Amino acid sequence: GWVPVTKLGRLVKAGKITTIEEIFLHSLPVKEFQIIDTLLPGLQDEVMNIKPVQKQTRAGQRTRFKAVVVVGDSNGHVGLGIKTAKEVAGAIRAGIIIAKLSVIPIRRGYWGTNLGQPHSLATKTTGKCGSVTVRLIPAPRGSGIVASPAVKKLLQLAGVEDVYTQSNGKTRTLENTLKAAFVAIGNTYGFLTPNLWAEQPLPVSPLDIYSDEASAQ
Amino acid sequence: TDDFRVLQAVEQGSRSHEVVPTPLIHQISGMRSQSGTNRAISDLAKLSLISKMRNVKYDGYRLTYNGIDYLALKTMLNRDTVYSVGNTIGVGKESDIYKVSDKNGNPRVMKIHRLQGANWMHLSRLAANKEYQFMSMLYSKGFKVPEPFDNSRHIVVMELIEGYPMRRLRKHKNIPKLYSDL
Repeated sequence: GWVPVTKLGRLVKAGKITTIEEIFLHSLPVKEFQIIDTLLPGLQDEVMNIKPVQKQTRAGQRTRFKAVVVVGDSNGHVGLGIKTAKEVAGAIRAGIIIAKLSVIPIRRGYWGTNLGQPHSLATKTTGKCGSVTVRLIPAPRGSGIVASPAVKKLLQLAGVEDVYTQSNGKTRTLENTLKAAFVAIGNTYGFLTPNLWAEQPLPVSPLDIYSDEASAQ
Repeated sequence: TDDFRVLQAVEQGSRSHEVVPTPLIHQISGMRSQSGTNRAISDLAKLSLISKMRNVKYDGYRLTYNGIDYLALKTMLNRDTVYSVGNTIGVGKESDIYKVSDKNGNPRVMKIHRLQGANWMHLSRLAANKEYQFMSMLYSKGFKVPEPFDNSRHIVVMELIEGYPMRRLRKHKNIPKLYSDL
């Protein structure tokens, strides 16, 4: 049994929040991966890289392991986590955890018409990390993912079906590339379109409707 | 010739830096493959001619007193000296004295000097050179003294002399001339 320590966490444990769309709606900082695990039960991780790094720690040459892990729904919820640890499997597990924490949604949209489900993205987007820039362009239906297999796998863990990609910079260093692609798919909920010009009233948080609950006793 | 020449090369691969790593003994030798260098260093270490200092992220090779004198023997192969080694007469403080023999068969005296990494070797070298020059000064002035053959960098090889100390000498017949002499 998991006990929370945060009042977001004991809201999530109380069954008072159903989806993460409240948390995504209210820009909340998450600090409990159990929230992500209880709200994304069909969240499927995948390791991207495990690599031994040789440390020099207080006259000791040792071997730790850098694990770059991506978690991701088959719908539009992605997460990236990079972790160095003394063991392989501990680095795997804590990289999974860090990817559970940094889950962001995506806005996958249409190309051209308005039929069925959104398959491609909704606009062009761009992410940068290091010198790696990744540019995402919408694609017609059934065109696959034109991307390098790391980036392609990070997009397959998003439910992005159709996208053209172009990069620039030294894309050899794959963690800069995955971070830049992660920024590019995070910025899709960041570009204001005319179909979202409609003024909306500000809804209240769960922090005050459920303020009498979930307080530290 | 060749193995002694490469051992002279790693002897000359000592007067470059401090405690010498593995790839410098790989490359100063300039030999063909991993075979000759690594199996030579292992033959050194198993005969205690070299030692391993592993200071963090840094392999290095520590020469003890053992794997030097061969080169001196090679240095004395150059200068017509000793072929057979070993008969202990006298273990002194700053030298160990042995009775040896040449290819010619005459017995000689081998004073090895042990006075690490550079300074034991180098101070034995300075001691041997200083004593060789003092012997040269005594023989140049004309003092009756043993004749030096060579000073193989830190091991002095000289002649043997048929003498016995005066504590076991009762007297001679010409005592006042011996007093005038002394």
